[PDB]
Parts: sequence; C-alpha cells; structure tokens
Amino acid sequence: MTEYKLVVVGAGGVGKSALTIQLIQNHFVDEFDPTIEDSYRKQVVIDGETCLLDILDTAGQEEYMRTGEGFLCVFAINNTKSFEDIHQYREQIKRVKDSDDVPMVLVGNKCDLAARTVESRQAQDLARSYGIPYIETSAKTRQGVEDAFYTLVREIRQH
Ligand SMILES: Nc1nc2c(ncn2[C@@H]2O[C@H](COP(=O)(O)OP(=O)(O)NP(=O)(O)O)[C@@H](O)[C@H]2O)c(=O)[nH]1
Ligand SMILES: [Ca+2]
Ligand SMILES: [Mg+2]
Repeated sequence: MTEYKLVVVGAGGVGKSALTIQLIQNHFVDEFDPTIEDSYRKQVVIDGETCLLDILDTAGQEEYMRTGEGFLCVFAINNTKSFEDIHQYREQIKRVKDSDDVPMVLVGNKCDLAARTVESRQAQDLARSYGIPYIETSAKTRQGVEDAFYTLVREIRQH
C-alpha cells in the first residue's frame, strides 16, 4: 500500500515531538526528552485512501532526512528565534534534496498559548515566498494537527 515518508524539522523545543506523538498516539506529552532521531509508523485513512505514515522526528538541538518525501518545517508562535531560523531548515532541505520544488508545510505550533510573538501575517508572508501552505497548530489541544500532516500528505500527492 501507499506510504508517505514525512520528516519533521525545526529548532529545538518547538513541539516537533509533541506534534508527532499527538498525531500517532493521540495524546499530548507535557514533558519530553530532546530528540536524537525517532521514527513512527502508522496505518491511517486520508481522503478515502488507506495508507501508511512513516514519520521521522529529527533533532532541533545543534548537537546533531534524505529519504524524506515531505517536510513539516516547524516553529513555535511564542519563539521568535525559531521563526527567524526557519530559512535555515528550508535551505538544508533544498540542499540535501537537490530541488527548490519539495513538498513542505510551514507550521506555527503552540497556538494554544497566549504569548504570541510571531504574528500570523509574518508567517504567511514567509510561507508564500517559499510557495508553501502555512498552518497553525497546537499539539496540546490538537488544533490544526490533522490539517498540517494531511496537507503535507496532499502536497506529496500533487507532486
Ligand atoms: N502548550 C503547548 N506546549 C507544547 C506544544 N508542543 C509542545 N509543547 C511543549 O514544548 C516542550 C517541547 O516539546 P518537544 O516536542 O519536546 O519539542 P521538540 O521540538 O521535539 N524538541 P527537540 O528539537 O529538542 O527534539 C514540551 O514541554 C511540550 O509539552 C503545544 O502545541 N502547546
Ligand atoms: Ca511514497
Ligand atoms: Mg523532539
């Protein structure tokens, strides 16, 4: 059956692991270990297609992807530095993949928190400059989580 190899990248502590665990295990982790590299595999139904999601959860911490088919580029809406650092991760992707045309979604996580320091308009403008969708998420409330992963699946489908 069809398998979508997704890779989740972004700065440390933005909620990459929490988002992944919320999609795959359907619960929120309040306290998680920084990642070296972890992978999750799950059979799902998306738009009437039964498929398998292989998600690679990568390290955000600097102390640390090529087979990836689609990329979730994650920042946290209450972490300006993570947003300012997004261009880096897009660059490495275009680099390792050898393409300016790679399925990718920009994700603004922790949208449940009220200490927003990155405005939606700014992230939208960035996403449009890359030619990609922008989706805001909360791994805590599950807001936008399916939207983000499923949009990525659909971007891979269109490619
Ligand atoms: N309120 C809230 N907290 C969140 C959300 N996502 C993650 N967190 C919290 O943020 C912390 C770090 O999340 P984590 O998933 O470990 O981040 P990471 O990007 O995987 N880290 P690393 O890059 O080091 O592997 C955890 O305490 C987690 O509960 C979210 O959407 N909302
Ligand atoms: Ca595939
Ligand atoms: Mg992690």
